[PDB]
Amino acid sequence: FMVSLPRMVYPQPKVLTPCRKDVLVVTPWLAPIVWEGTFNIDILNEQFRLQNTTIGLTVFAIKKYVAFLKLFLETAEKHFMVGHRVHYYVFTDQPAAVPRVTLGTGRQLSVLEVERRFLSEVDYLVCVDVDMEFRDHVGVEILTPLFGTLHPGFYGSSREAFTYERRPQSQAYIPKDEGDFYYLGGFFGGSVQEVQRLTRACHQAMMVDQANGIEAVWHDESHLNKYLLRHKPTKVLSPEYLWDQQLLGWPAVLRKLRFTAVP
Ligand SMILES: CC(=O)N[C@@H]1[C@@H](O)[C@H](O[C@@H]2O[C@H](CO)[C@H](O)[C@H](O)[C@H]2O)[C@@H](CO)O[C@@H]1O
Ligand SMILES: [Cl-]
Ligand SMILES: [Hg+2]
Ligand SMILES: [Hg+2]
Ligand SMILES: [Hg+2]
Ligand SMILES: [Hg+2]
Repeated sequence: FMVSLPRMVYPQPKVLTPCRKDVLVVTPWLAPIVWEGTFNIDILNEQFRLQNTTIGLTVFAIKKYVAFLKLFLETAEKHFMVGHRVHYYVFTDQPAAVPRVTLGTGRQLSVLEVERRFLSEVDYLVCVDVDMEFRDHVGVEILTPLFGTLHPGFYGSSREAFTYERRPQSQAYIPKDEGDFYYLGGFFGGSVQEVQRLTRACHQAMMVDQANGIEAVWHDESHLNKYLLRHKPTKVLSPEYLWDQQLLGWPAVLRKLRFTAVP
C-alpha cells in the first residue's frame, strides 16, 4: 500500500518536448534508461521515503583491495542514497583492516568475514566493486526489481563488438545476432529476491562451465550479460553510473560522472 504524495511544486513535464534528444531513455521492453535530466529526484525521494526504503550496498574487499574501503565508504556517505536507510555489507578476509568510517544517521555497516538475512534487513541490494569512488549523486532513481549498468566501453558499440562469451560450449554463450547492451559486472542490483535469483543462476551456470572445463571470457560479467539478456532488467543505468575518467575522459553525453574508477 502506497500512501498519497504531498502537494509538490515543480516544473510541468512537457509531452511535446523530449527529455533528451541525444540518447535513448527507454529500452524496447519499456524499462527506463537512467540519464541525468530524465528524473525529478524530489518526486522519487518522496515515493521511496514514504515506503521507508532500506538499501543494502555490498562490496567484496579481499587482500590488497581492503585499501580502497576508506575512500569508497567516505564518498558513499556523501553521494549514495543520502536521506534513506542504508546498510553496507563489507565482505573481506581482513575484518580488522576495515577502516573506521563515520556514518550518517540511519546508516550502518556490517563486516562479514570470508543470504536469508538480506530478505529481512533490506528492500534492495546494490552490488558494486570496491576500487571505486562516488563523485556525484547515486540515489533512488536506480531502484527497481532488477537493474544492469551500461559498460562505459561499449555503450556506443554494435552488438557484434560486445565482448560476450562467443563459445557455444559455455552457458554464457551469446551469438553475434543477439544482445541488447553490454552490462558491467561491477554495478547491478534490484530487489533482494531478484538479485538472489540472478546470483543463484550465475553460480549454477558457472559450475556447469567448470564441470565442462570452460571459463567464460569475462567470468562473472559474461554470465551476468547472458542472464540480463534472457531476463530483461526493469531499469538500465547509463554510463554516468560507472565511468573511468582517466581512460575515457568526460564526453558531452555525460552531464555527471557519479561513480568512477580510482586512478
Ligand atoms: C571497446 C573496448 O575494447 N573497451 C575497453 C574496455 O572493455 C576495457 O574495460 C574492460 O572491459 C572488459 C570487457 O571487454 C571487462 O569488463 C574488464 O573488466 C574491463 O576492465 C577498458 C579498460 O581496459 O578499455 C577499453 O575501454
Ligand atoms: Cl558485486
Ligand atoms: Hg526530461
Ligand atoms: Hg550483492
Ligand atoms: Hg557467479
Ligand atoms: Hg551474475
